[PDB]
Amino acid sequence: PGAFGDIQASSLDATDIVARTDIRLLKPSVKNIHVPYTQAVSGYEMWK
Amino acid sequence: PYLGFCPYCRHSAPCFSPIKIENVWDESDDGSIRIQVSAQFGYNQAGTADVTKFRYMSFDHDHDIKEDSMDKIAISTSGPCRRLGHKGYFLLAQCPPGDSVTVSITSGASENSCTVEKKIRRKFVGREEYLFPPVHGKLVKCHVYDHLKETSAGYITMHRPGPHAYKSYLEEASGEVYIKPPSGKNVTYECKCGDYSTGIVSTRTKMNGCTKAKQCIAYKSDQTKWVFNSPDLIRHTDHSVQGKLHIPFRLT
Amino acid sequence: PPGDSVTVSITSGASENSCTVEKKIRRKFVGREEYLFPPVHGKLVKCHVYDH
Amino acid sequence: PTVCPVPLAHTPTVTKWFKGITLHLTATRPTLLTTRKLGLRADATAEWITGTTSRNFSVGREGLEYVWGNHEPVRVWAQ
Amino acid sequence: FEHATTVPNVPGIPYKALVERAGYAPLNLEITVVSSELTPSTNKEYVTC
Amino acid sequence: VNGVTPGSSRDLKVIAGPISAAFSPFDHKVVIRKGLVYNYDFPEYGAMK
Amino acid sequence: EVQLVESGGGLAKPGGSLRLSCAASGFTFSSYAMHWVRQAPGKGLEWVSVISSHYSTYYADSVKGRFTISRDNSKNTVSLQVNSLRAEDTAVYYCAKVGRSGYCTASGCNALLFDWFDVWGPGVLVTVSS
Amino acid sequence: RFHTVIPSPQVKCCGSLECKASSKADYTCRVFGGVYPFMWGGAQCFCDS
Amino acid sequence: NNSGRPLQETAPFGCKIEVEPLRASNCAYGHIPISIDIPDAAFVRSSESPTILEVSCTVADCIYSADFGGSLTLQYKADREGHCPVHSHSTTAVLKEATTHVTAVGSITLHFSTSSPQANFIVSLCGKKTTCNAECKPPADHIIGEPHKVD
Amino acid sequence: DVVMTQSPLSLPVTPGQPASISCRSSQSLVHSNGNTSLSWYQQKAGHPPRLLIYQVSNRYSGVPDRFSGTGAGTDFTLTISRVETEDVGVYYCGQGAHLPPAFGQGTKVEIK
Repeated sequence: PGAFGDIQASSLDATDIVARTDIRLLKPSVKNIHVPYTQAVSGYEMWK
Repeated sequence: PYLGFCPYCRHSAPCFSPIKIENVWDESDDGSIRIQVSAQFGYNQAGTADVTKFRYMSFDHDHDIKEDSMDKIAISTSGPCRRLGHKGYFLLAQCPPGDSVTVSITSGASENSCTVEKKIRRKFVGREEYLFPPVHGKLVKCHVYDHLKETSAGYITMHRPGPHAYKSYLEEASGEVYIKPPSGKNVTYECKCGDYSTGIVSTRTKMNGCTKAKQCIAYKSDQTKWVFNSPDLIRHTDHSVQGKLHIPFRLT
Repeated sequence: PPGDSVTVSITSGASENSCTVEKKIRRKFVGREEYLFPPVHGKLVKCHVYDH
Repeated sequence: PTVCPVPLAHTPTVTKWFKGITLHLTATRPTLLTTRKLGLRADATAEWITGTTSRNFSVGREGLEYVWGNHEPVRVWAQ
Repeated sequence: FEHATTVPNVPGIPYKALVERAGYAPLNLEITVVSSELTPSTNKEYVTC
Repeated sequence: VNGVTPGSSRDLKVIAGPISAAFSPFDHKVVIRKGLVYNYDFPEYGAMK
Repeated sequence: EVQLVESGGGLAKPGGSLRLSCAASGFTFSSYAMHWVRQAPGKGLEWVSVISSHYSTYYADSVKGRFTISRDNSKNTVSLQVNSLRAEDTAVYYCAKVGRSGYCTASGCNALLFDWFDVWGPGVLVTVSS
Repeated sequence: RFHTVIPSPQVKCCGSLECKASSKADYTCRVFGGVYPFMWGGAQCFCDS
Repeated sequence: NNSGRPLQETAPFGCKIEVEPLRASNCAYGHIPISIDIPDAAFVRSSESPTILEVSCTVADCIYSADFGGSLTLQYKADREGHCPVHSHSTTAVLKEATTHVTAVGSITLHFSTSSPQANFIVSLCGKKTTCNAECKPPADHIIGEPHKVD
Repeated sequence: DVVMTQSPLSLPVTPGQPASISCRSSQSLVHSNGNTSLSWYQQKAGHPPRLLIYQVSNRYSGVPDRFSGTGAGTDFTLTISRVETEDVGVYYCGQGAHLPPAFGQGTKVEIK
């Protein structure tokens, strides 16, 4: 995660996308419905 | 036309608007910006194409689909943004540099806005900075979002809307829970008030064993529409892919 | 919004009367991390705001 | 006085070695990391970081304490 | 009976000992410093703002 | 923990201390601001600068 | 008091049609699956059909393509339209309410599949003859 | 750049749910207990616990 | 502007500063000489504690870490079923259990934490002693988020 | 389809003495909850059937205590501890855990 090639696939249209981005969901805290989560930056952008 | 939970409404607080942004793209070399809100654009009340107006979600317990015109939507990041195009779910506009993007509808004195953070930076193409494309210069390869409405950068998946509860449907009287569906709409209801119970009522109906209004839920079965896979809706039981719509303004 | 001076203006039609005074108003925040806006999800911490 | 909502930064990744840590940090915005030793000498340091980076910190037997953004303090003790 | 020892000032840690009287059965004795509070006496000089 | 004051629980009497090594994180004079504490050598009362 | 009245039966010709109605009272009508059962003279009963509180309709194999169960929750009734009548359709038809419509487990709470019929109407006679 | 798609959430708000296994890129799922979530009425559930 | 970092991050010994009243909480430093007048009724006449006829100690795999990284087993023959108190008589090894139910015959497994590479200490059960002898390996991990229970 | 069989088809009885009706299913009738969907009904001449037992052991309200239900798996029994004159009629076991619901052919109970 957080580095180049963090997400990979054989092709743009290939459906076998594999990624390891260190996404972890967080327990909801606010009364209202929503999904909290945290994640590493896109390592593609980091390389860019 | 779903309504969802914008992090920044008009005043200070997160709240529910029909024009929440959820995601933004800013990769076009011209700085053209493509926005997706829960609202629609270029369609009339039944959904048929009509450029001058748009339809969106209602702020009422009947929660039908309401409408307005293009002349009262505005886009602004640091200063006002010039709209370039619109296609159903999607917008595209030129914006000055800034740290966040704001979509605002001004239905007279009814102002409803959503703002979302995005560090839009003035970008350029070539080996030198420049404020504007000069009149004279070399012609080089670039990529700009195609202003044409009928292009396609991809597709997005839509599903049947899930349950959408309300409280005007419910009521507490003499320690008994009643339902009050609006006129002529078969409204499905359920709860355990003790043992579990479910059905559909089209008229004011009483419930047995139900001591508190918070114990039950009622909502109309609106399966005649498709909604985006938004993260601020409780989906239907069967979340099968049921529609795809094109992502306009392909980065050509 | 953040700025270097504050301006009050009355627009009595074309009768424009304004006063401007310097004040380095800086976008401030609370906590141990800067942020543009109060996020939807996060910890609930002590603050002091002017009562509306 | 009242309450405010404040973000929680990305939880860092601990990469470890003989008497010490290497915290891998990601923060889109200036966020404050503050650490201090748990012995006689605090040797506390505080600094604001942006982007993504990594910081090596020596941990003694007495231990080390670190606070990342608004997350609660975290304690450690070397072997 | 009286028993004396010297625990380490570390909050929350158990410290165990076995008090052994002359003929009676040995008795366990465990101590945790659940909390500590080092408070001095202070006087208010003034306020400023 | 002074070697004098006893703690009591209904049958148990105990006496603690004094500390092996005295310590205080606070210097002689401190400043309080919204729960934050600083070891600042503030000027004495009446000695405004 | 919980009550079911049946109506609409009588004499009929084979190949004909008739609509039966069952009006219910004394309970939350919308909250339960309604059943039509049958017993012709001298035989045991015979389950015919059910309509769920979600308007989900199930039928016995012998009644496919001819019997249609429907319901209106507003006026608290369940009806059975019968088409292509024949001789062995002659029977007393009973409108039946389950004492319980489903149960709840840790995976959720479920629909029509029941444990017992608590209420039966007096039943209405249909006689198909030439 | 990955686009992080978050499907619409689900509540079995007095039963029990389990996180199944999918084949999506970097798929992640988790279960939470007492939430009692509000969307636009102020309640989307019975059995707040 | 130039206040600097307040004491909530600067005070050594990792102890938390709190106001109204000003104080430092949970501050680990030094040692407390503590003396307790135990009530006599707490004790029990040794004629009632279950006199173990024999005990043999066998140290299992042990690792000298901050946590209870070691374990052992005591094979015991006793005369009566009771509640023997167990203790370690070394300053470099501390048990996890304090008292264990004891039968006429059996074996009890115990957990302990030590700082020495060699575990050659003394254990008492209902008073009587036994030497536990073994080698404790270096810790596999470089940490635990838990203070060293032994110096 | 679940086949339900009752025995005996005819059960002459005497007031004051016990009697029993036996019931067999072709399949198990346990739910995911563990509750078993077998129910015993009595039908009098000219009257709709009236539930006696549900959830094989549980007695319905107002039913006399002399009625009882036992069994497991596919084998079940309804026991009258002390037959009365009003107890004559046709007794049926039925199930609801499988679609379509299936009922036993019924046993006629009459005074010897």
